[PDB]
Amino acid sequence: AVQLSELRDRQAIFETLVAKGRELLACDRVIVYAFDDNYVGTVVAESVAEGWPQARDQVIEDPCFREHWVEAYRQGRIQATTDIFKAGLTECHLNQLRPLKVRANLVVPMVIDDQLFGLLIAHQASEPRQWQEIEIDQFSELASTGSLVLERLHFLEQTIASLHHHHH
Ligand SMILES: *[C@H](c1[nH]c(/C=C2\NC(=O)C(CC)=C2C)c(C)c1CCC(=O)O)c1[nH]c(C[C@H]2NC(=O)C(C)=C2[C@@H](*)C)c(C)c1CCC(=O)O
Repeated sequence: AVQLSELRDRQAIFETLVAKGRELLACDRVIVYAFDDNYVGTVVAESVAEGWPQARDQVIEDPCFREHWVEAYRQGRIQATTDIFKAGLTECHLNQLRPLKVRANLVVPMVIDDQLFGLLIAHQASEPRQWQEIEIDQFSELASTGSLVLERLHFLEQTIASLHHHHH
């Protein structure tokens, strides 16, 4: 992004993704997990039910992405875990999730111009949860559609700047 209210319409889109995301799933938390150039994630938007810890504006350094999964998620990999305490996750992984009281999560990728911008992640905090096919599909389409909008909004801004500059 080149700013100048690009970041404005972006945040509005992130907020829509998390709001409609948690509404859809009726889960406890939905966040937008954005990467930097080193693929360190930051929660830039969060919808969370009352009584649960807010994960908003939190920097979480997880190396597994840059080391293993960046390309996979770029290809549209989805990860649905019914119970995080029975998925063979290590303690270091769990310690990131416990303060957020996570019991089950659904991870779908946000791909913008063939780059893994980030992840749309949903949390169930009260108890385990088997995510249904219809839920996974709609949730993935929510993430990818939002990403496509961001993608085409950016090219639109670049086209507008280009056309105005070269105008006779
Ligand atoms: C890979 C991995 N990390 C995450 C991170 C998150 N889950 C969430 O719910 C949230 C929002 C709070 C985040 C962020 C996920 C979902 C995955 C799975 C990717 C996939 O399988 O598609 C991962 N990270 C770790 C942490 C551990 N490994 C380390 O080297 C160090 C250091 C750690 C402690 C910080 C682990 C164990 C995994 C899974 C193993 C792997 O696939 O690499």
